[PDB]
Amino acid sequence: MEMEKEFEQIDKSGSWAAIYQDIRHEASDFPSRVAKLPKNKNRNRYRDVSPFDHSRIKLHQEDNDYINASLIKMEEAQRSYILTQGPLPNTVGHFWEMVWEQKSRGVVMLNRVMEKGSLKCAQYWPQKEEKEMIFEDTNLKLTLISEDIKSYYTVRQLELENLTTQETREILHFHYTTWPDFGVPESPASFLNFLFKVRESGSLSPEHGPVVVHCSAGIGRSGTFCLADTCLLLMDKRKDPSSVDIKKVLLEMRKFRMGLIQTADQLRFSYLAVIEGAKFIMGD
Ligand SMILES: CC(C)C(=O)N1CCC(Cc2ccccc2)CC1
Repeated sequence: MEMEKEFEQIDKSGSWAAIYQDIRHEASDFPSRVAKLPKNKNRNRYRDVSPFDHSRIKLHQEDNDYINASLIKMEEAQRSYILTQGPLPNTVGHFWEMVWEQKSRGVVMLNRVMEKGSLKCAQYWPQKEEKEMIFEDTNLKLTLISEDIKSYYTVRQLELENLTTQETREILHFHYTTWPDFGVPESPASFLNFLFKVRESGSLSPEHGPVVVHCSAGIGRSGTFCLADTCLLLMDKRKDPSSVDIKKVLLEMRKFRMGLIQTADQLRFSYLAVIEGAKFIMGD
């Protein structure tokens, strides 16, 4: 059923909470035993948000391979994403180890470091060119190369150096800075513009490792970003765009990480973004 008509029928009937609860009830349940080991308690931001064992990203080291991060692999769309929590004071070195080992080109950040007067993630990148960061636990160096500040987002060029081999790579940091402290944006126009900028960079393309996407827990805003991207790509690839079922795509992505899309308002915003996005992917 054309999703724009499904949209107006849920709005007129006011049934967003009922649709959202049906997704919660049908969602996959897989074990997360590595996440719950006592040695990993200070590697998790939230006790109720864990990566499944089958899809978790492993760090390349014998001591402790654990990070709160999942590989979302979308077979028909031919896109992969890593979804992760905002880094903690003791996991900033793990975070950059993962970017290095997975060959990622881009990091997508959808939160501010402080929101609602509390810290939502560590200051994990350098703010000044001449003040680089060294992560001694994982043997990496990170330098700010340039910064472009726009009204709705900031793009940064970073240099990551593996101090063991003296190899360097360029990482692009895409920082969406205007998601409101409460609720969802009124219009999806700036979020879609932002997604279009990440795509244009090459960060989502198969010649690179998967993009790393985070917010505070790495399930809500992060879920909205990957769901909108995958839905718009499937509308481009298929003979009948109207066959793309956003609820079925979200349940497929929930096989790989729990809890993606945290509220009925986030679900409605995802529909809104895909609908308005479709009006240009179909030729405009
Ligand atoms: C100049 C033009 C090409 C442009 O900037 N956009 C972005 C916003 C909109 C929807 C959209 C579609 C796919 C991925 C992200 C956003 C239409 C295309």
